[PDB]
Amino acid sequence: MQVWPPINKKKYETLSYLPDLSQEQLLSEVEYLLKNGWVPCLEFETEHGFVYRENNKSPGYYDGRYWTMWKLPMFGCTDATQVLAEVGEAKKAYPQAWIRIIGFDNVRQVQCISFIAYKPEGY
Amino acid sequence: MQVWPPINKKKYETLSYLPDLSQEQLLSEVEYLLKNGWVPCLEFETEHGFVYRENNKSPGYYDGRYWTMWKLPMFGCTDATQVLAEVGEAKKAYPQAWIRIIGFDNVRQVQCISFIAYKPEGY
Amino acid sequence: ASVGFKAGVKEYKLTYYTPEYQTKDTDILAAFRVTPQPGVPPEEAGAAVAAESSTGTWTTVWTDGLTSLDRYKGRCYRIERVVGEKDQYIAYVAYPLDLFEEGSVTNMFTSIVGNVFGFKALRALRLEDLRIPPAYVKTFQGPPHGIQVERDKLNKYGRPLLGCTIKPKLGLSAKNYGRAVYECLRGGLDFTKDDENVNSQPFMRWRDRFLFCAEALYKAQAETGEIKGHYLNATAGTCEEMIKRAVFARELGVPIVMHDYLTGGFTANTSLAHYCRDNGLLLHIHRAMHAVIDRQKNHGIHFRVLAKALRMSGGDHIHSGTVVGKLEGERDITLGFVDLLRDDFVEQDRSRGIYFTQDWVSLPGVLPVASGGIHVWHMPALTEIFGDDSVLQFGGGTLGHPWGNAPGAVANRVALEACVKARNEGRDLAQEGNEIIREACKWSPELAAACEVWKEIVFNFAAV
Amino acid sequence: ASVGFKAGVKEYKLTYYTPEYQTKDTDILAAFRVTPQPGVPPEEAGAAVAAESSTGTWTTVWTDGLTSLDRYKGRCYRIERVVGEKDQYIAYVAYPLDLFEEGSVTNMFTSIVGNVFGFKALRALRLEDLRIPPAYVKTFQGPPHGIQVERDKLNKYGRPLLGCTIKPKLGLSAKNYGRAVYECLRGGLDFTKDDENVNSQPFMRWRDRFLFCAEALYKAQAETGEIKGHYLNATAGTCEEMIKRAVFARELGVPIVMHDYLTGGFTANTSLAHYCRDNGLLLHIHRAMHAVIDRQKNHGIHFRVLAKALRMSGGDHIHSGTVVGKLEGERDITLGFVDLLRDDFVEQDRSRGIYFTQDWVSLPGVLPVASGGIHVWHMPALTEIFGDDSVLQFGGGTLGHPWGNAPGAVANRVALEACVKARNEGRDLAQEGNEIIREACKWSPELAAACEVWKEIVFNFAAV
Amino acid sequence: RMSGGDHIHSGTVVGKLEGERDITLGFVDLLRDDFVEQDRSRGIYFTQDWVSLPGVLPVASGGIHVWHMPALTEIFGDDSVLQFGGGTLGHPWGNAPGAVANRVALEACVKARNEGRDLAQEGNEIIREACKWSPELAAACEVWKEIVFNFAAV
Ligand SMILES: O=C(O)[C@@](O)(COP(=O)(O)O)[C@H](O)[C@H](O)COP(=O)(O)O
Ligand SMILES: O=C(O)[C@@](O)(COP(=O)(O)O)[C@H](O)[C@H](O)COP(=O)(O)O
Ligand SMILES: O=C(O)[C@@](O)(COP(=O)(O)O)[C@H](O)[C@H](O)COP(=O)(O)O
Ligand SMILES: [Mg+2]
Ligand SMILES: [Mg+2]
Repeated sequence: MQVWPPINKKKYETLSYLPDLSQEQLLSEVEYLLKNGWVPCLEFETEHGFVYRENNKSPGYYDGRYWTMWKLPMFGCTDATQVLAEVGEAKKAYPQAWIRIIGFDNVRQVQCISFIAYKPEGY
Repeated sequence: MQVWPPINKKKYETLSYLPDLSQEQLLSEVEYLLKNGWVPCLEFETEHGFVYRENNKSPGYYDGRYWTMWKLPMFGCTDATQVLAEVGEAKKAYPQAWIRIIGFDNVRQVQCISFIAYKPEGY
Repeated sequence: ASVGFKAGVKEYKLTYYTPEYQTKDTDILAAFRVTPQPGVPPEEAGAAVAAESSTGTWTTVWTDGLTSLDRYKGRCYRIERVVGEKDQYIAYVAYPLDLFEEGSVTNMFTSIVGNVFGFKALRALRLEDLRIPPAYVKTFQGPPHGIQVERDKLNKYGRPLLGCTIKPKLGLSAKNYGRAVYECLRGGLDFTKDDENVNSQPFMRWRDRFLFCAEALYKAQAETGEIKGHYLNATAGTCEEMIKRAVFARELGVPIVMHDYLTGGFTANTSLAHYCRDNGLLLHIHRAMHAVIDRQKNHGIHFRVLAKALRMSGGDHIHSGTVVGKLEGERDITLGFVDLLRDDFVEQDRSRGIYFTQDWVSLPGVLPVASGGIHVWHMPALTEIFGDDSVLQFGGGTLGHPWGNAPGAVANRVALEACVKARNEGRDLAQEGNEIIREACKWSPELAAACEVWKEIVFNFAAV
Repeated sequence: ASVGFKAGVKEYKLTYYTPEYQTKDTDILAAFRVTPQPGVPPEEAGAAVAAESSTGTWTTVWTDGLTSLDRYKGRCYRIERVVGEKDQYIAYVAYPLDLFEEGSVTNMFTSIVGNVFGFKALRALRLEDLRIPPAYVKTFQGPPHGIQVERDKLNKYGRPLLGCTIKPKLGLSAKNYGRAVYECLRGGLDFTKDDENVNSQPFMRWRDRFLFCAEALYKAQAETGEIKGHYLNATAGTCEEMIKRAVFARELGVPIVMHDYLTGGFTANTSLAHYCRDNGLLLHIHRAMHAVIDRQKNHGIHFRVLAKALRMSGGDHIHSGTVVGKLEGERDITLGFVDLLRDDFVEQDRSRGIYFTQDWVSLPGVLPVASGGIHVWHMPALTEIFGDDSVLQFGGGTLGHPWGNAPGAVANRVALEACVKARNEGRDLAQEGNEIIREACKWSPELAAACEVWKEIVFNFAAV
Repeated sequence: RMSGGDHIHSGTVVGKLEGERDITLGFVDLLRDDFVEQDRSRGIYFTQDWVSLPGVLPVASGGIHVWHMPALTEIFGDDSVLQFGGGTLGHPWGNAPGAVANRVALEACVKARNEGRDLAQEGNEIIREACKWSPELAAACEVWKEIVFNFAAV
């Protein structure tokens, strides 16, 4: 019987509960995304790794959800490998960023997927 | 006549106004609990040693009351010594934890007892 | 109807003395201690008490035939002689459920005790107990919160909660009040409170006191790291005024308010219990005026009833007496009603003055409060007689300590933890009492200072 | 401050016994009848009563130096032996104005009677009278209307107002309550009323009762050509409930409501008086529960004080007793507080139990109501004792008449108009009483019927 | 979906209470889709156009555990809420761990799905595999391994 630790286990939503995704593993994802028709997009955040509630507390309001878009959603792209690239590209430049990958279903307007592609050091 | 100090005397409810409890003394406690039928349980906290009020201020609301359960309430246990064990077991692992021992009266549903089993360093 | 209307007087006995009667589980039963007037057969005295308490008057009215008194009549189903007592009895009366307005102690009191205590045919009357049926209990809200939630909220377990009434009674300023509060609280008391007559006066206005004691308790809670509270008195002259104050306490985030239920009244209390429930405040009941009703063993209302009434109308805490201090109160009786205040079911025990089994079908219990003329040397007794589920209050005994409030607090907090551990290690607070605090006086400078001061004080005087 | 803080107990006597004292015109003064415990010097008893009633506790607290007790302390300025009485005295205490919250009987009572009645050092305590200063009188609304505007509104002059309590007590349906009402009023009664315990119950709900009594009083008023009224009980379990009933009586346009001030409470009463004042409803006060406090001559509160308390809180009518009927009450005492209830200034008169001169600085006066076990044959006495400015009520005395309500109403109207004229012609109600109604019985069929039925009844029993 | 609800319980197919797969597939689409073509196969007797009414998130609850993960995930898709009452406070090491168990189980299913495995055929290995790497997840697997609620439907 073991006490799930109460201290350095901050999550990042989908997939953050399986062991660190290998690049292969990560590649499967961008792959799936594409397989489906989702527009891959990237967003990084260098200061508020997690939601907060500083400006308001009404129901549903959380500060900390929006992150910065990395360039533009790469519409028309089909090279799983090119997005991956981008990932690399951004840790270069925002080594201290949290970087995440998402996938837009433009028909339903819903982010069909999202998985962190890179935590900074010590997360 | 002497000025009760205003500065490093943070308390911990029951028994925190008597001198640090010896293991014998502490033993008496788990012993009493037992004597009575309370199921002993452990909870430790490593970050908010004391109540706060960050999320709300309505009457009765205070953040920081809930602590982390150490394993599960040891239902059926009768070895005073076994719970003491546990205390040891948790300072190992959460040396910086505040650890406490409580007693559940399941018929009344009240914590019939609670006393801090271990403050971290410098408390 | 049936049986011609025949105008004129008739003894009460004819309709309200029913020894035949088999009580229904929904009946309200009452144990009245009656002392008739010289030529009055107990069963007539007993029948008047039941008639004039339910359906009847002094002469025959035709209207009775419109309804059916068998259904409605209150009834004297038994008398008992008070062994070794001056023509004094126990008349037992049963009141059908249909007679009482739901949710209303006011109603219940208006009936049972409305007019009968002044009958010319009686010379003294006293209500000793009332059996509240579950069918009636379920119509009350009862305490805003009760024992478990209170503990659960303030996060406080194993041992009596400690408190202090700031003194002097009247005359302190909004600001001094705060000062005094903070000072008592940082010492280690759980609560401080307004004296039952501190409402809003030219010397200190309620809104000023409320603002500063909030400042102070907040200071004292940060300092110690233990949830604190200050009972803010909402007793007022009008319900509107009363709610208005409760509303501010809510605005401040403070946790408990207080109300003098008997000087305020049941109608107003009931309102405040509802307001507390919906707003999450703990409410402290003060029983000012009570001994006007509950002292004489021959006339009035016994406190165990006053106490029941409150668990019905609403209150988290009620002052239960100290046995051992400045005001009247015997141990067995007190034990009796304290169980009536906190338990779920209390078995009838004439030994302890409980004339009827009371089943509370899970109405919350109320935390009894021991207050008035008690000090450090009484610790182990209070602890003994009351148990952890009690509030022990040090007014004089806190602001009365030679080094001021903080210290006076610390003294009491130690006295009690002391007693609590003695107890837990298996010592005997009743026999071993005296050494225990005596022992602790030795290791605690503040505790010591205290001991020395109140060592010789007791309030032994032959009880009423 | 000044004079070192010196911890520890001291006798009350040192600060609350001040025979020196010269009472200020703005002090509340109270005459308590104290009975100490064996070794208690009266001047200690008396000072305990004054300290634990204003600013002090049982031990010494430094905070007193923060304020100044000379300004605030309650003080025992004199003792007196109760001639021919068991170690019983009259402690006289004086309370500075600054201590009471304006407009609040709640607060006043909380202070004067809060805790002292249960002191171990005393064995019995009773408040006999309180002198209310004009500076405190002026802070009260008093009655919504008072004797003059009530007569002015109902258009009724020269004679006691007549009323009746519908019976049975509990158990009649909304509809039957109206029928009974219409029938009593068409007869000649001015008012009918709810029994103090008729609130809202399974057998009959408040709004249904109110709706039908309105229909009925409206019928009787039109029929007779005289303004009628039915006291609608607003007594409820919460203020919100209470106001809510008051509000419907307003909607129906009916002229008077009623409230059991003691089971309700001063807090709730005052709120009703205000509401009545602003919405022009007359308020009838029923003093249910009062005999629990005012019976025993050695312990409690005396009605004259309860009576005072109400004229402050608010009430247009208050039950004053009958002397001559089913419940306890003596003539002189009664005459005493009846003046405290109606007059503007009332000179002290120990003969009659009035311990202090009371100046009401124009607070309206309240109409005393004589009720309970009175009949046709008591008319002349009541008329005598009470005069025009009273309400005389016939419960049993009305619904118990051999020919039902209407005739029973007629019976009492004639009996009373009979006495009034006798009086006006110069006859002597006290000597000549008996012939007067006796003479009338001869000319009135309904009156007759009555006379024959209650001829032999009286309630003589040696008083308490 | 007309009166208003963000979530609605839709059944589990595979757990303690009644419900058949096709029918379920049928109304689940009625709850979340914009347009649902008529398919008597699936019990839909009429084409239903919701003219943009927002869709509701079906919830899968009652008698479900770690070993049902892959099926639920299969049958319901990402847009679903799956609930573990007993399946959570029923775990040998208490609630937290139980939580963790279900989370891994589900993230486990999710990646397998995304890698292209076949939740339906390959179901069983998938969680089975993961029970291997997760202590909390394992504890789980062991306890509810033999449980199913197969009984002939109404
Ligand atoms: O005002 C007082 O006298 C107290 O506040 C205590 O102050 P001390 O603690 O300084 O005496 C009393 O206990 C209650 O108020 C008396 O009543 P109860 O019998 O109803 O508890
Ligand atoms: O309920 C009753 O018994 C009455 O209604 C009278 O009915 P009867 O006229 O039929 O007796 C009483 O006068 C008052 O209510 C008694 O109190 P008070 O002494 O306060 O007047
Ligand atoms: O109370 C219950 O039994 C549950 O709460 C599940 O608890 P477990 O997860 O412990 O069974 C059920 O899902 C829904 O409540 C049952 O209905 P539904 O068919 O509509 O989902
Ligand atoms: Mg007090
Ligand atoms: Mg009455």
